[PDB]
Amino acid sequence: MVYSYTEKKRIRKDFGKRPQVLDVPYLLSIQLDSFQKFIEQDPEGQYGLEAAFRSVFPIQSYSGNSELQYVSYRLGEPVFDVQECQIRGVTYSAPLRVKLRLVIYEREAPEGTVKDIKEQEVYMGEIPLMTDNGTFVINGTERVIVSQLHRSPGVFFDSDKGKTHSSGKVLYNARIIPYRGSWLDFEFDPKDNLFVRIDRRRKLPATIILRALNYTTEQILDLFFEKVIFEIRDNKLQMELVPERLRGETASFDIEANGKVYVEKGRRITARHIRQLEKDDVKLIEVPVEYIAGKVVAKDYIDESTGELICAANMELSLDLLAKLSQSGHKRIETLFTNDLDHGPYISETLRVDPTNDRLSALVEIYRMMRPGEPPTREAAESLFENLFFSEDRYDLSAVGRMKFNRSLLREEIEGSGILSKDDIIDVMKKLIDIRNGKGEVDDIDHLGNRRIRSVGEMAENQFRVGLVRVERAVKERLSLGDLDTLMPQDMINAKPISAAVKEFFGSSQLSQFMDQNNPLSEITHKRRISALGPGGLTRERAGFEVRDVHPTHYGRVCPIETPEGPNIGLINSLSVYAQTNEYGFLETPYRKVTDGVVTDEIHYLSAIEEGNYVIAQANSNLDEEGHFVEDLVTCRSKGESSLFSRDQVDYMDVSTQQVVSVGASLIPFLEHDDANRALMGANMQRQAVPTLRADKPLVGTGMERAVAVDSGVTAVAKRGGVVQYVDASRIVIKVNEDEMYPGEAGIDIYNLTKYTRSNQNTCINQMPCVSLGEPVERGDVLADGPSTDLGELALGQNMRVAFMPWNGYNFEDSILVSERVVQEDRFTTIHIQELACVSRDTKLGPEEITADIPNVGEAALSKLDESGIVYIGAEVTGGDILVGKVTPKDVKDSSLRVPNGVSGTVIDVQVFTRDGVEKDKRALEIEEMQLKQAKKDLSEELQILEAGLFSRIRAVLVAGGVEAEKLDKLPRDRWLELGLTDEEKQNQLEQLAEQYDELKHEFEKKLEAKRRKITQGDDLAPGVLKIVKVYLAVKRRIQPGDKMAGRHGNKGVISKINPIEDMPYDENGTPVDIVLNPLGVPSRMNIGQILETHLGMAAKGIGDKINAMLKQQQEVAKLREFIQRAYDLGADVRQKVDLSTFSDEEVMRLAENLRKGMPIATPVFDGAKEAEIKELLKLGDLPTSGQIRLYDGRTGEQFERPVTVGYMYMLKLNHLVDDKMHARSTGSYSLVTQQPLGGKAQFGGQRFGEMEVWALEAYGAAYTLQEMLTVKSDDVNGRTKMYKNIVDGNHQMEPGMPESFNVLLKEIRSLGINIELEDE
Amino acid sequence: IWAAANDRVSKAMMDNLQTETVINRDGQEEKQVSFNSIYMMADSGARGSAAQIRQLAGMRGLMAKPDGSIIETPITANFREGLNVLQYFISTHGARKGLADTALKTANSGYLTRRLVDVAQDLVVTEDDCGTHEGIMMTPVIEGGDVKEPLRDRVLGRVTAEDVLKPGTADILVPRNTLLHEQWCDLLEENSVDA
Amino acid sequence: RERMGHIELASPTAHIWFLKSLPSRIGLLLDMPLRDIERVLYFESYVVI
Amino acid sequence: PPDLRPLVPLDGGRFATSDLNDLYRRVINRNNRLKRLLDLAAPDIIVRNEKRMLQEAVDALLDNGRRGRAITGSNKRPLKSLADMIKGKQGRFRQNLLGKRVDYSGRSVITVGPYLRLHQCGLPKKMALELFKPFIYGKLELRGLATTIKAAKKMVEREEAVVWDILDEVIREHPVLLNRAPTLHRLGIQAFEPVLIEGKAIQLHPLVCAAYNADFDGDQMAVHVPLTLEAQLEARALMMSTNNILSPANGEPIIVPSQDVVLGLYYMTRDCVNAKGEGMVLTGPKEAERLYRSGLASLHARVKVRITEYEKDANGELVAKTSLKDTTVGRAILWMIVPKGLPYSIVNQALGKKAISKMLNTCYRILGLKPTVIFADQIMYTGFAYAARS
RNA sequence: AUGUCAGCGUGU
DNA sequence: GGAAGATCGAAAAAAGCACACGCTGACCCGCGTGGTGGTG
DNA sequence: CACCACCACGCGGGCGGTAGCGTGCTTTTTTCGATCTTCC
Ligand SMILES: [Mg+2]
Repeated sequence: MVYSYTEKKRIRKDFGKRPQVLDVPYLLSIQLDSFQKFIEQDPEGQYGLEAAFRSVFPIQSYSGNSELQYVSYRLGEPVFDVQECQIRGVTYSAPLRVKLRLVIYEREAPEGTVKDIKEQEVYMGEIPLMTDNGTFVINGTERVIVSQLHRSPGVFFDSDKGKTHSSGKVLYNARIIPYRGSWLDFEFDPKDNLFVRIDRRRKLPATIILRALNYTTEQILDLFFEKVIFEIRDNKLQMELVPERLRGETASFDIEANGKVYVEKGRRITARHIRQLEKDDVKLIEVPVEYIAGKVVAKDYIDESTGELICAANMELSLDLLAKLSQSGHKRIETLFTNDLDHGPYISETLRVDPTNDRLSALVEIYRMMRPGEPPTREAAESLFENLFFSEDRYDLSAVGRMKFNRSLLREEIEGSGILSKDDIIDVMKKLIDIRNGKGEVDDIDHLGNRRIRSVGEMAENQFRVGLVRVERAVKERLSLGDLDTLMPQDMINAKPISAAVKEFFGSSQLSQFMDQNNPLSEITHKRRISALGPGGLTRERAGFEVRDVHPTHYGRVCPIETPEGPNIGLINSLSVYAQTNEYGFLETPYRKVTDGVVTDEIHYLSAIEEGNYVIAQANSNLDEEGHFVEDLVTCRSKGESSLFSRDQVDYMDVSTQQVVSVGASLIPFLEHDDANRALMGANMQRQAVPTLRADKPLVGTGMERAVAVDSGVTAVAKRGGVVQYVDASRIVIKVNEDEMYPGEAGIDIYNLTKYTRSNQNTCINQMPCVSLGEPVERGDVLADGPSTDLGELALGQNMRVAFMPWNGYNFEDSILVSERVVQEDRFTTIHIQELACVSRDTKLGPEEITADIPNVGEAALSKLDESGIVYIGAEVTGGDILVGKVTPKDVKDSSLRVPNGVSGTVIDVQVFTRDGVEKDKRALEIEEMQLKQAKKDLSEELQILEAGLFSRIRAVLVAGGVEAEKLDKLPRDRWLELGLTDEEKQNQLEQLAEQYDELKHEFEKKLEAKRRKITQGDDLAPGVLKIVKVYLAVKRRIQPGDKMAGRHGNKGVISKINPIEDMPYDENGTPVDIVLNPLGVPSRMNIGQILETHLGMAAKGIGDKINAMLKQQQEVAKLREFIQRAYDLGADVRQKVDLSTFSDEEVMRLAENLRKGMPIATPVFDGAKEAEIKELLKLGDLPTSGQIRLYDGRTGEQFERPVTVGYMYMLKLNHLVDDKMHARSTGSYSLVTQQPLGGKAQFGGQRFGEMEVWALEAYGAAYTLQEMLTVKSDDVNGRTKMYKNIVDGNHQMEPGMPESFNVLLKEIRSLGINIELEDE
Repeated sequence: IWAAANDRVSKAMMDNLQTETVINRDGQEEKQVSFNSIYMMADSGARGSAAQIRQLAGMRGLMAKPDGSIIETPITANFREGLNVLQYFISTHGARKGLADTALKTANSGYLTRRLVDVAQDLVVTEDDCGTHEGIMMTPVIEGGDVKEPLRDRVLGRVTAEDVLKPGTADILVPRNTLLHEQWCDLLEENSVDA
Repeated sequence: RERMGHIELASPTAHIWFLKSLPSRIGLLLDMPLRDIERVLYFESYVVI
Repeated sequence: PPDLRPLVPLDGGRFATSDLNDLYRRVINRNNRLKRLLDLAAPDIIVRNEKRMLQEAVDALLDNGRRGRAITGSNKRPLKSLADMIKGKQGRFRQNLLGKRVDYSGRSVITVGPYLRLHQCGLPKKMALELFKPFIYGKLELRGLATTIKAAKKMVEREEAVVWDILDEVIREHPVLLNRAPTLHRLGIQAFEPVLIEGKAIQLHPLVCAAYNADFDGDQMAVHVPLTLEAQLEARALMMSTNNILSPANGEPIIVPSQDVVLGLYYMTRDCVNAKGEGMVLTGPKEAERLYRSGLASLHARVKVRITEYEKDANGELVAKTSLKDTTVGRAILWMIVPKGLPYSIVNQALGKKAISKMLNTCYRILGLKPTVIFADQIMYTGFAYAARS
C-alpha cells in the first residue's frame, strides 16, 4: 500500500495483526448528519422544518372565509462567517424565509370557491447554523448540544418484583408513553383489579375507559373473555365443553360422557384424562345444576313476555336465578370461562368495583377526575375525552412511537396514525392481562433497544414546532379580523415566538453545554456524548442504581469505561467508534456477515433489538485467512450472555477490536493490561491535559491519533491538491492543480491560521505550519498543526525518561519526582490566555468615556496606556495595573478595569466593539486598517494571478499577430493595453481582452468594497452599552511542585520535588532519568499497561538513538535504508507493510530525520504488541531484553542493589495547577447581610469552617478555639476590630461578643408573627 | 469446577513465586525465600494482597453480572497476559457497580452522620460516680461456630458493676468498682470468666 | 440593620404557619376539620359565631 | 429591616432580584387596594375577592408555595419567602450559624515531606506570610523597623528580608490547624508546627496521612491559625499530632508505616544464604554499619555481633546485658535506632507491617510517649533511606 | 462589591 | 337493629436526600394605557 | 393644533388561552371514606 504525503514524513510502526475490514467513520458524523436532516429540503414532510410546516400549516380562520397556506421554505446565506461571528460576539445564524399564500374565499359561497390569492415570502427569524466541526456559535461562544438517551415512545409492560405490599406479589403495570400528549397507565391492584391512571392522577377502574369509548358490558365481556354455552336440556343441562378448558382443573363432580365415566368425582384431571378427552372429541357433557351457580352470566337475558330483567350482565349466578332463567324459556345461556391460574376474572371484578353504568356516567367521572371543581357537563366531558387521545393536535404517537407500539403488540404493519384508537387500547389491556396470566414477559426498561437517542436536529425541530404553534395561534387571531383585501402575509405573522423559542433552546438549555477546549480529544469526546439527563429524562439525585450499570446491549454502542466519576456516573456515556444511529434513533453497530462458515466482508448495521436473535462472534477470533475459524468452539454471545458455540452456528462477526471502546478510551496503549477502574480514570484524565508549547508525538500509540487529529477541526486540512505557493508562520497559500481547477478562477487556496487565541478553558489555541515551499500536497493532507498535534497525530503529553523505584520517600503515596532538566527544557511549560472585559455603558448623569487621563493617579501608572486610553499591546502588566482607563460621571469617578490581584502576563490582543453611531477611537481605526490590509492582500494576490494570466494571453495574441515580443518586453506591461495592431481579428481579440481586464478589475474592486463594508459595518450590543473593550493576557505556566501530572493508565500524582540534575539516578553512560515513580502503585492499582508502555517506549527510543547515531556518522543512505527496513519488518504477521525500495533517497533521508528521536510504535487497543515482540524490538537495539538496567545513585554514587525498570513513558500535565489552587486570607471584605467573609478565590475570601469541622473541634476539648472561630474571627464585628488591634498591640486575647448572624436570624423569625427574645434574667 | 481451577492456579502461582529462588550455599545449593519485587511488596504488607497478585499473575477468576449472578465462564487471562474484548466487557460490569456504589454511598453516610451527631450532641461527662449498682452483662459473642469477639475486647477499659467472684469459689476476684485494664483482663481470662 | 417596620392590615388574615403545619393549631384549638377552616378562610363558606 | 433584604447595585443601571422586596410590594399593593375598596363602601361581591387575594399574598410572603402554587418570579420559578430563608440546607441555621467562613485561613494542595518531624508541617512562604500578617505588623512596630501600620503594610508588600526574618520569628512555636475537606472523625483536623518552605504546596508528614485519609493525589487541605493564647494552648495540648496517637473509636494506634517504610525495613531485615561477609564476627552495630557502607559485607549477610540491651527492672531503672547474637547486618544496623528499654527480639526478624506495628506498640507501652515519637520518626527515616538504597 | 439557576470538573 | 367506635386501606401531603473547592454562561418585570412633548 | 413619537407608570399578576401544564424516590403523618362489628 502507498502512503499519503504527510504520512510518508513519519510512518508509525504498527503491531496490529488482524487486517482492517472497515475503516473508522467520521467521528462527528452523528452531530453533522442529524443537523442536515433538520435543514435539508425534504420533498416528503418527514423530518425538519418541512415536516414542522406541514404539521402546522395550513392555517384556517375562525370562520371558513380565508386561510393561509405554506408552499416552500428557504434558508438564506449566513450574514457573517464563523470566524467573524467568533471574533465579534454575534450568533452564527442564517435567515429563514417562507413562501406563504393568503387565500380569501367567497363570502356568499363558502363551498370552496376562492376570491383572492396573495403570494409572498416572509422572514420568520434566524436559525443558528452548525459549523463544519459539529458545533454551534451562540453569542460568539462555542456550544455543543449533546445527544439525549431517553425512553422511546411506545407501550411498556413492567412490574415491581415484590417491592411493595409486603406480600411479595408482583403488581404488573403498562404505560403508553407518547411523543406528545398524556400518559396512560394500566396497573394491577393487589386484589387483582385493573386500574387506569392519566398523567399520574387518581386511579379509576379500567372499565371506565372502555365505557367512555361507547362500550356496553356485553361488548366488554365478549372482548375480554371466552364464552361457555350452557345449553339447557330436559335435565342434563349439558355444557359446550372444550377439552383444553379441562387443563389445570379440579373435578369436584364426576365427569361422565358417552356412557363412560371419564373422570371420577374427587379425582383431579391429570394430563392423561385431558388427552383421553381430546381423543374422545366429546362436546356435550352432563352438568349438575349446582355447578352453574358459581359462574357469571355473559350477557343480559330478558323475559320478553314479562319485559323484566330476569338476569343482567356480570353478576354471580344462584340456584333461584338459574331456576327463574330455566322457567323463563331461555334455553341457551352464556357464561365466562374463568380459571384461577389461566384466565383470571380481573375484568369482571373491575366491572363490579366500577360504579359507572353508562357512557355518559363514565365520561362524567373522567371529567371529574381531570378537572376538580368544574361542573361536569356532557359537552365538556365529550370534548375532553375526544382531545385526550383521539386528536392530532394534542396527542402525537411519533413514527418511532407507532413502530414500537405495533412491534410490542406483534403487529405485521409498522405504519399508522399518530393518535390512539379503541383497538390500540384494547390490545394494550389484553396484553397486560395476558402478562398477568403468565403468557408473555415484561419489557426491560434499561434495554438499549428501548432507549432512543435524540440529537440536535430532533430537539431543534421540536422547539421550532412549539414556536410555530404559538405563531399559528397568533395568526389565527388576526386571520378572522376581516379587511384582508389590503393585508399582506408579511405583516400578518409575527416571528417573535419562534425566535424566542429557538434562542432559549440554543442558549439556555439543559443540553446546550459550553464546549470544553482543553485539547482536541476533549472536543471530540464532548461532541460524541450521550446524556440521559435533560428535559424529559432522568435526574441526577433520583437516578438510582439499576440505571447506571452496564447493560449487555452496551456492546459496540456505548463505551463501558469512559464515563464521568461522580454523581452522574452511568448517566453520561460516549459513543463507540463504529456506532451509529438508525432513522428511528436507535443505536446500531457494524458486523461482518458470516455465510457458510467463511467470514465475508459485507457490513450490516445491526440494532440492539434485532441483534439478540443472531449469534455474534468476538473480534479476537483467529482466522486461517480463508474466513474459517481455526478452532471449532468459538466464544460468542447469543442474548446478552456469552457462551461457547460451534463454528457453523455463528451468524455475525465483530468488525474490529476497537468496536467496544470509545475514541478517548481507544487512545490508551495496552488497555487490555489495565484494570477497568484505572482505565476509566485514565480515559477521564486524558481529556484534561493542557497542550504544551511543543507538541511531542507519543512514542507508543494506538494508531487512532491520525483520525482524532484530522476529524477534529483543530488542524488545517488542504481542500484541493497542488503545490504550496507560499508558506508563513501565519498564512498558507496553495497553488491548486489544473485538474481540480474551476473555470473562471485564479486557483489558489488561502488558509489563515489562528495564532494564540484563547479557548473556552483559558488555554492557548495555536496553529503551526508543517509544510515547506514547493512541497506537493493532496486533498485531505494536513497543512498546519493545531494545539497538541504533531504532524497530524494527537500529542497531549511528552515522552519522559521514567524509572520505577522508591526515592527517599519523595514519591511516597503517589507523588512524582521530577528532574531539573524537565523544567530546564520547558517540556511541560504551557500558555494560558485570560480575557478581561471593560464595558463603557451610558449612565443617567452622562456617558462615560475611555480616556488616557484619570484623576488622582500618577504618570508611572499611566505610562503603559497610550493616548487612546487602552494599554499598549505587548506591555508587561501585573496585579493592580490599570488596563482600560475609564472615568464615569459622578466631576468623574474612576471605574477603570484593572488586572485582578495575583494575575500577571502580557497583553497580546485588544478587541474593541463599538455600537453604530458612536465615533471610533484611534485603536479601533488601527484594528480596522489591519483587517482591511489583510483582506486587500488576499484579493490582491488573486488579482495578480488572474491579471498575469490575462496579460499572458494578451502577449501571446500580440506576438502571434504583431510579433513585437522584444518591443513588448522592453515596453511596460501596462502600456501593452495602449499598443494595438492592424485592422483584423487580432484587434477585436485585444479589445475583448481589455474589456475583460476592465470588468475583472471592477469586480475585484467591488469585492474589496464589500469586504471593507463588512469589516466596518459595526456590532450591535445590548441596550445601555456604547462600547466594549476586551483585553487578552498570556501567561507562561511552568511546572512546579504541587502541579498534577498523570499518564494514560490512570496513574496520577503531584510533583513533589524538582530534584537537581546531578542528584537524579544515572546509568552507565551517565544519562540521568527524568521522572522517578513509586513501584508500590502498580501492584495495588492493577494497571500493568504503564510497565509495558515503559518497555515499548524504551525499545522505540533505542531504535531512534541507533538511527540518530547512524545519521551523526554521515553514513550512506543504503545503510539507513537497510536499518529502517529491518526495524519496520520486525513483528509476527503484522498487517502493516512498508517498502523502502520505492521511497527514493531524499524522502528516506527526511524519514530518517523524523525518526532520529524515536521510531513511533502503534499498539492497537486490543491487538497490541505481545511481550515477545517487545523483547525482539529491544534486542534490535543495544538494550537489555529484560527491560531493567543497572542505575547509580546521583548523590552517593553506589550501585543500587537491584536492577531497576527505566524506560520512556507518555506523561500528561492535567489542568490542575497549584498556583490556581493556593489561596490565603487574613482580613478582607465581608458579606453585607450576614457580616461573614466572602467565599471563593477570585474574590478575596476565607475558607468555610463547616459543620463537620465544628463537630471535630467539639470531639476534642476545643472550646476556646471553636468560640474564637465562630464569633471573633467571622461574625462579631466589634470582636474582629478589637482582636486585630490587640494582636497588632501584641495581646493574644479576644472578646467573643455576639455573632451578627444570630441577630439576623432573630430579626428574621421576628419578622413573622412569632416573638423571640433573650432574657437577661 | 471453575472456582476449584482458579484456586489451584493461584496456589501453584504462589508456590512458584514465594520460594522459587534457589541459591548456592558455601557448599551445595538450597532453597530460600524469594527476593521477587512483587512478592516482596505483597509479603511485607507495603501494598497489595494475595487477591491482587493472583489477578496480576493467575487467572482473574469468576465475575458477576450487575444483577449479582455468577457468569459461567470466568476471565481465564491475567493482567500480564491479554484480555480479549469479551473479558474486559465482563469485568466492566463489576467495575461500574463498585464505582456507582462508592459514588452514591457518600450522601447517605453523611446524612446518617448528621443525624447521629444531632441526636447525641448534648451528652457530656459531668460527674464522677452516681453510686449505681446496676450494670449490664458482658459475655463473649458466639453464633454457631465462631467466637466473633473475645470477652477481653468487650470488657477492656470498663468499670465493674459488682464484685466479680472467682468461678466456683465465691471469692472476690476483682473489687466492686475497679476499672478493668490490661492486667485485670489477664486476671479475668486466666480464671476462665464468662460473664 | 435592626429597626423593623409594620403594615396595618385592612382586613385580618390567617397566619399560614399555624394554619397549615400539620396538625393545624387553629383546627386543633377550634376542633374543626382543616378543610372547613381552609374553605372559610378563603371566602367560600360562611361560619356561625 | 432593609439591610437584611438589601438592594444590590448591578453597575449597569438595574438592580438585583430582591425577592423579599417583591413579596412585600405585592402585599402592600393588595393592602392599599383593599383599603381603597373599603373606603368606597364596595359591595360584598368585590371586597370579598380582594380580601381573599390579600390573604393569598400574605400566605405567599410568609410561606411561598405552602398551600397552592408558588408566586412565579421573573425567571419562571418559585420565589423565596421569609420561611424559605430560615429552613433548609441553605437556610440561616445551617449556612451561617452552625458553620461559616473564617479569616486567618487558606487552602492549598498537599505534598509529601520526608524530612519533617511528626509534629511539623511544611508551609509555603507566601501562605505563611499572608496568614500571619497581623503578627508581622505587630512585630514590625514593636522593633521600630516601621513607624506606622501603613509603613508596615508597605514593607510587607515590598517583600523585604527583615520581613522574612520577622516571619521566621513569629511562627517559631505557633501551631497551625491543618484540616481536610471531608472531616469524617476527630482526627480530620490536627495541629502542626509550621516550617517555612520555598514553594506553593503544603508539605505534610507521611505518617499523619492515614489519620487524614489523604493521598498526595491532588487533594487539597486548609490551614487555620489560632490567634489567642488559649487557642494556641488548646492546639498544642489537645490538637497536636503527637497527642493523637490512639484512635478514639477503638483505641487502635493511628500512626503506622504504610508503603515505603515497611518495604525498606523489610529489605534491611532479611537474610541471604551466601552474601558477602557471611559468618563474620563484629564488635557492635557500628562496625556492621561501617562494613556495609564500605561495600565489604552485604546487607543480608548472616553474622554474629556483640550487642548490649537494656531491660527495665522492678525499681524502674535500666540494667544492661551484653551478649553475642546471631543476626544479619541489616538488623544490627537497625538496632542503632531502637531505644534502650526495648529487647532485641523485636528487630531480630523480617519486619513487615505487623512486626513494625507491634514494635511501636511495645515501645509505647514500655517507654512512654516521647521515646515512641522519636522512634517512629527514626523508623520512617531509616525505612525511606534504605528503600531508596534497595 | 450580590444573589440565583444550569452545566462541567476535582478530592474524598 | 341501627348509630357509633374500631379498623383499615388508599390517597394525599410533607420532609429529606455529605462536605469543600474551581470554572463557565445567563439573568435580574410588563405592557399596554395615558400623559407628555416636539412638529409642520 | 391635530398628529405622530416617546416615556412615565401603575397596578397587576399564572400564563396564555378560545387549555392545560405533571409522567425514573423513600419514609412518615394525616385523613377520610368504606367496612364491620358490636353493642347498648
Ligand atoms: Mg487523592
